[PDB]
Amino acid sequence: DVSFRLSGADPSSYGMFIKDLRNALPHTEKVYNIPLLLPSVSGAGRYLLMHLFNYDGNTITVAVDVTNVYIMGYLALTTSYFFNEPAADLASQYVFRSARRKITLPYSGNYERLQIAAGKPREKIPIGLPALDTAISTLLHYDSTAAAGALLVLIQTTAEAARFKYIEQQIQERAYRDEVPSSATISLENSWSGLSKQIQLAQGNNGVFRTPTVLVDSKGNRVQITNVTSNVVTSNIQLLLNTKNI
Ligand SMILES: CC(=O)N[C@@H]1[C@@H](O)[C@H](O[C@@H]2O[C@H](CO)[C@@H](O)[C@H](O)[C@@H]2O)[C@@H](CO)O[C@H]1O
Ligand SMILES: *[C@@H]1O[C@H](CO)[C@@H](O)[C@H](O)[C@H]1NC(C)=O
Repeated sequence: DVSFRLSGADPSSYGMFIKDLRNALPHTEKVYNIPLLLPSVSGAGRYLLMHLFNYDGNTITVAVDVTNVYIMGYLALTTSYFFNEPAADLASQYVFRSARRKITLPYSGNYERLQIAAGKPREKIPIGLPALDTAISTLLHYDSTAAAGALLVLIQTTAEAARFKYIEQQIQERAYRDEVPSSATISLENSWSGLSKQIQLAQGNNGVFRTPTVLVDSKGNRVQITNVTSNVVTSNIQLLLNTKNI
């Protein structure tokens, strides 16, 4: 399992959590020095449990699929909650079985569905460590509209930061003040599967992407990624989604 406490948290302790979360995901191979997530993991071993604690010390446990870093559901007190999707229903056969009750959320876990439920796109929802404290608090008692926004914060400040060094740094900059994600952050989230695929196809193709990935950069300018020498590949992406799952 991995853990993070918002009480006393700083950029340093958040960076330790994100390192722990990365190191908890199994791999047997690296591709261009980046860990390649497993094609599949059978049984309960396919779920990592993240124990998150709000500033007041209350906690939820989040279940993460180790092959794709997708959050499946979470436990809050004696109630489990799962996204309305087959992967999550399958996860509910393995995790938080001891919960008194299981609620299926009224939406799947994809960004588009969550944004619909929350009533706003990611671009307008501030993220940061204070926003993560709020999200944990919100998830502690069921409210499916408030939970959608909370989950958009939770996904970005955990899974997306594990996947991209730049996003981890963006959250560290928001340790004590929330701010909506940069356009580059949104860009990277949206391109993770694409990037992971192109880096894996570059093996067999002399480090060259079969198809170029379009991204927005730090200064807000729109760049094209064509090969593994790009900073996105050498210094940013930390985990690769297996092409078997793409
Ligand atoms: C990173 C994380 O924990 N969660 C989200 C994913 O939920 C989401 O994936 C989508 O949701 C499900 C698979 O979980 C599926 O119904 C969709 O087709 C889609 O793949 C993803 C993109 O919205 O964002 C991740 O970060
Ligand atoms: C690889 O990407 C770099 C930019 O990071 C670019 O300058 C170079 O021309 C590209 N080469 C190929 C073969 O794509």
